[PDB]
Amino acid sequence: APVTHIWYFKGVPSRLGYLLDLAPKDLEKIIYFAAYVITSVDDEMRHNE
Amino acid sequence: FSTYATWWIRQAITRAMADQARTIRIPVHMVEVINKLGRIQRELLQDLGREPTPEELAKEMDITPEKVLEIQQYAREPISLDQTIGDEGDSQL
Amino acid sequence: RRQPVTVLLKALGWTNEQIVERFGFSEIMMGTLEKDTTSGTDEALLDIYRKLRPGEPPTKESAQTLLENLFFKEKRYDLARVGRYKVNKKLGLNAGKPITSSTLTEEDVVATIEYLVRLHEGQTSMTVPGGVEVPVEVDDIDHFGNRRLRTVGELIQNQIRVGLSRMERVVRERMTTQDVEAITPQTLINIRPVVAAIKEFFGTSQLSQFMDQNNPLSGLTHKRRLSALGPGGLSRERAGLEVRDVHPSHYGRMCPIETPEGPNIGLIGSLSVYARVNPFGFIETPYRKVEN
Amino acid sequence: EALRQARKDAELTASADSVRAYLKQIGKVALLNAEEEVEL
Amino acid sequence: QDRYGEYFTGAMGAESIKKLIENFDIDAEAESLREVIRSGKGQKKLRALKRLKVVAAFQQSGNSPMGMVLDAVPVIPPELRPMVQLDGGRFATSDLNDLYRRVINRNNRLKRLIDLGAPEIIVNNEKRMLQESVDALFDNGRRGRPV
Amino acid sequence: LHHLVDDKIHARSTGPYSMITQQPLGGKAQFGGQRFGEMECWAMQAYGAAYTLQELLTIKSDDTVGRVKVYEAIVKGENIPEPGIPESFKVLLKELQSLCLNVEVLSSDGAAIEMRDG
Amino acid sequence: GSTEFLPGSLTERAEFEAENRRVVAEGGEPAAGRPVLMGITKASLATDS
DNA sequence: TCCGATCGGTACCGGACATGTAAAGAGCAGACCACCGACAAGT
DNA sequence: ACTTGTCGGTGGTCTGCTCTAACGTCACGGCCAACCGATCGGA
Repeated sequence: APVTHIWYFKGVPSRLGYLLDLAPKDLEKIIYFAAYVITSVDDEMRHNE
Repeated sequence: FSTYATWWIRQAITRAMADQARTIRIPVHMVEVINKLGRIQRELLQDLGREPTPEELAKEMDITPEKVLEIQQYAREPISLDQTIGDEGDSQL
Repeated sequence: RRQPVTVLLKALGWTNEQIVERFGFSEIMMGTLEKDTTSGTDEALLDIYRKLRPGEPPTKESAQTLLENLFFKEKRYDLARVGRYKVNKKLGLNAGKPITSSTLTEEDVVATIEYLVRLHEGQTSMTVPGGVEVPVEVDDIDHFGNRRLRTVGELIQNQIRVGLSRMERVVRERMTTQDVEAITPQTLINIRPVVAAIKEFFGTSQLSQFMDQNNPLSGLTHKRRLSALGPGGLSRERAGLEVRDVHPSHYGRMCPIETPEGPNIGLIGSLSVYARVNPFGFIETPYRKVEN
Repeated sequence: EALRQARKDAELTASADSVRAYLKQIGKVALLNAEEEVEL
Repeated sequence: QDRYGEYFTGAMGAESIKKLIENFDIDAEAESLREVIRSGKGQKKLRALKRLKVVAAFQQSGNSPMGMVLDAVPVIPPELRPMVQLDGGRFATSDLNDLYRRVINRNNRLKRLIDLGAPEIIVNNEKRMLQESVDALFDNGRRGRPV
Repeated sequence: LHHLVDDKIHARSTGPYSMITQQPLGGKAQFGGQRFGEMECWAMQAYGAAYTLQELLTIKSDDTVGRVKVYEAIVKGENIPEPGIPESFKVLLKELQSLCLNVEVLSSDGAAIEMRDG
Repeated sequence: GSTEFLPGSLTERAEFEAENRRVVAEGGEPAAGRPVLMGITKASLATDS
């Protein structure tokens, strides 16, 4: 299973957080299996049905 | 379910701890012998009142008085090269 | 994190009327009580439980049991005989009674809060209800009345206590697995942890050192040495220019001359010639009483 | 009321320690008394 | 997931971060950050500055952000983590062997759990343990308690 | 006092070395060498003595081939050969690569120089 | 402006002036900078190696 | 604007070293080794 | 006639895999305790 590099997540400032515009708490919740994140959503299908 | 489950859970935990707990792996059939020797040593220590010599362990474990030395020498765990030697934090083994 | 002390007082079973009638001599306590924004007792107890143990679903009895375990039980809190004596002397509580209990009590907490508020106001005296009047003043942590001495016996006793705790854990583990009517004292007691702890202390602890044997004076001074370093003590790096000083309370108890001149200056010393040791671990010195 | 909101906030806490998170997850589900095991 | 199943996709763990990076567009994000910094002001401008710093750092070089998520863990040569036999028969270790052993044990257990078909709770716990083991290998103490 | 020269005097030309980084040991009880720390390096740099510093760092501590070549040259009477690459730098490069860092030495052309000489 | 320097960053005066000279000729609007006093630690950590 | 919290740093040489526990037990099978038969074909 | 390679067997030890049916169901052992300046994420 893929594993993130500790240097680029738990750093001050966090580089993954800056790249993805995510707060460090959100990253810690996601990558340590505490919260789900929507990777993508089909907006075209939702707007039709 | 709490009886069969208990049996299987205990077996799995014990077998895994026999395998994945030593830097130098020892087979389960010898980990059992080491544990038995330790238990017999504890019982002899309680009974005699002094530290039991290899002679007593040989009689109470129905093995040769030489295999006990090999068993005790297989139980050594390697030390770490990164442990501090002095009082401050500038020296290592 | 910080929480107003009124929440803690209400969680201890007190009400608004109790706080008003108890701390009615002050102003900061009233201001804190007006800004508590928490009424009743259950709400404050739930807030304390949420702050102390996040992530655990709270119930009614769990918070009370947690508070009792934290402060008012012998299992996980132990103000030792030294600590009990110091608290009694400082707050003027239980004057005369023998030192039997060794745990904190609500009376001690309320006395501490009252002492703090009266010290902040500026009063130089305070009498706890059902207590003896004591002066109100700040404490110097470097005073020799606030620094005690753990001798060899106390360190060995602590190691024996650790070993006995491990042995008790093993005994409790073995009690529920063996069959009743066949359990005997010798089939439950594993003596190995106790002797292991003693050996670990004598062979690993920083306070157990090789004897100096250059000359008789080396050994004599080695046995009379007071060290501030070790388990539960300071470190040679995390110690500023405050503890490495000759306090005026060292007269007749600690020598101001004999100390290492390297990086351990002031952290190691020697007993004076006439100095003794109290049963509580404090250092006593003799004086001749004069009259008229 | 306040108790339900406190419970909901407690269940949504981060709980950075892994052991605590696993204990919460296993405590989410209930047990089986005598008969549900046979059905399963 | 039950009701509106075929309308979105959600993930959990480092795979989610990998997919987000795959769908990430460096050029558009950098252009938006530049527009914000040349138009906006206040506390937004400082965050735009820092984000633009990182995004332009990734854009200038020929590398890709995908290197922040690992699919393989390199292993140092044995002579830099020696297993030597001290005189008297006692051995010695370099404290890296233990970390590598933990990583390998958790990876093998994860492989077995995935092959068996264990419930998602056990698999998620094993993946979290593998992540923690790799983090302890690279930097022991940054997150959580030291091993 | 218990500070006698008999317990203080120590000298070495060649002796035991370490394992990970092929540097001489330390201490009189192990026939070790004297540390040439960072302050001494600053003093040498201020003096302008480039060759003394280079030989001290390379052919007296880490250059595995250089040490034996220097000893042979001294014994046979030839000139001291040129220094090589210290082993500590290669150890550092391996430790950096083990952290998923792509450290590579580039020549003038722009290619990569392999460190697997031998 | 039309330089490759990221805004808010600290750049050498020589490089900044050279870039401005290269931009004003056969280019567009140059960048504007303001002198910065830096501590010893920050200046030593801001090196090019 | 104030606000807690994490994270970085703190001179040099000389010397000095190695851990303390285990709830077990059985039945079955493959592998390698130390001892041996035949047996015709090759020496 | 003696040797020699392929065939087949008995017995022994080291190593690994599988199984055992009353009922049993949500971890600890423990500090931290300097003290400075810088800085990002909150309020």
